[PDB]
Amino acid sequence: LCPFDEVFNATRFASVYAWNRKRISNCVADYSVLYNLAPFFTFKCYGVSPTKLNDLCFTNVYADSFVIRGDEVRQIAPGQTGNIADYNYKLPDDFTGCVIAWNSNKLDSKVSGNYNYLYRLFRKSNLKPFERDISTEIYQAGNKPCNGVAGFNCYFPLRSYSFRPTYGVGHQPYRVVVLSFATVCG
Amino acid sequence: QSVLTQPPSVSGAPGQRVTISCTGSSSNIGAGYDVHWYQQLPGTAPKLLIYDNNNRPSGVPDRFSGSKSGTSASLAITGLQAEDEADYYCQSFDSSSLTGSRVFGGGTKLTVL
Amino acid sequence: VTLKESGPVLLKPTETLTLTCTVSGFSLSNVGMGVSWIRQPPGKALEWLADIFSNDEKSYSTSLKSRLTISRDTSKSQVVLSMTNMDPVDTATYYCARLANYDFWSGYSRFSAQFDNWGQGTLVTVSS
Ligand SMILES: *[C@@H]1O[C@H](CO)[C@@H](O)[C@H](O)[C@H]1NC(C)=O
Repeated sequence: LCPFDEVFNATRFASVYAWNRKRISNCVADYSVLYNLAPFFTFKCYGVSPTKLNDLCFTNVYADSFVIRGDEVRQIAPGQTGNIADYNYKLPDDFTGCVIAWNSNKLDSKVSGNYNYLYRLFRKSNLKPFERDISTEIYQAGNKPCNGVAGFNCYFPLRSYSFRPTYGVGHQPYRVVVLSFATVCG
Repeated sequence: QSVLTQPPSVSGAPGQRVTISCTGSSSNIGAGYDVHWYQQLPGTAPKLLIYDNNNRPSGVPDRFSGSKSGTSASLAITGLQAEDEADYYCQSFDSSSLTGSRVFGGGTKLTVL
Repeated sequence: VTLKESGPVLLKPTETLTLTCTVSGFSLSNVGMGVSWIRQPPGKALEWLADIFSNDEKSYSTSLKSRLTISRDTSKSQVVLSMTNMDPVDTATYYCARLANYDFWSGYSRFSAQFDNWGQGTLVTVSS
């Protein structure tokens, strides 16, 4: 078929600031069975309809996977603004694919706080659609120059999630898969 | 008491605009969650009126509209007919708990003068 | 889509209530929709009580999580709500609603789901 188990059932997910990008091509994909039988927390399609994705064919498909905050799943959508949309993962206003998310508090959570997932807190400007910033360096606040080390107005642009089982659904980790849309057919 | 708060009652003259407000906490509305509005005519079950921020189901006249701004949401009725005399309930999803919650407004009684 | 609750009942204080909601027009195994319970005291505001979804994922009111219990039976399309240690205050009209997304053509999102279909409600009286 098509390697969707390698995306949705991956043992580990990337952080939102360094989201993965898997190119899907030369496969037959049954979107209908995935939508109908897999119980995700969210399955929203914007430019297409989930129930009729099989009759469509695309030259290439991208699958982006990352882990974000519970109430940050709101801004994985066209036209949304916020921390994630501006600085971590911007989605085009004419996005045509689908956004899939599910709660992963049973895996990405630790009693001592899981710091393995980072998100970009500070940036000079908003992200372009489907672009990422892997390189991390000290951000200048105010007007004073920075020497390359954190200080009074010099911050590490990467802030760590601290997922714990008792944070509640607002702060619990959510694994998000974004599918972007004639070698791929249903 | 309810997490989302609404004015106890609003009034307006026939054919005149009326607005019902709904404000939330840092969670629910303040956390970017959508706001839905329900209309409950006397002696009947509530009816979905505005299923998302400024989204409207089929069969609802275009004189009903909604908006969201920050930690607050509003419902506006352009005209005012006789049948617009029910209770209007604000609703949202509240994420300040382990499994989540769904919070209703206090209910606003609209009277047509 | 039609949701129907069990008939009105009368209970003594500290009794345990069991309410059954029978659904039609949709299957409880559908991933895009769930069933929830909402109660309204006479002349008071609505109050959400419990929640159940296609994969046995269940949510309850924070203040009433200890007393509430919900379950489903896909073999007969029924959802059951149980409340223990009932007080005379808990008298109200109990509604069975469907937590599904309108604009279902665009997919589903459990965060933005709304009670798009409601039952007619049942009246539960707790008194001596
Ligand atoms: C992932 O694993 C689950 C295990 O139950 C399986 O049902 C599913 O088909 C697998 N693939 C995807 C894409 O979920």
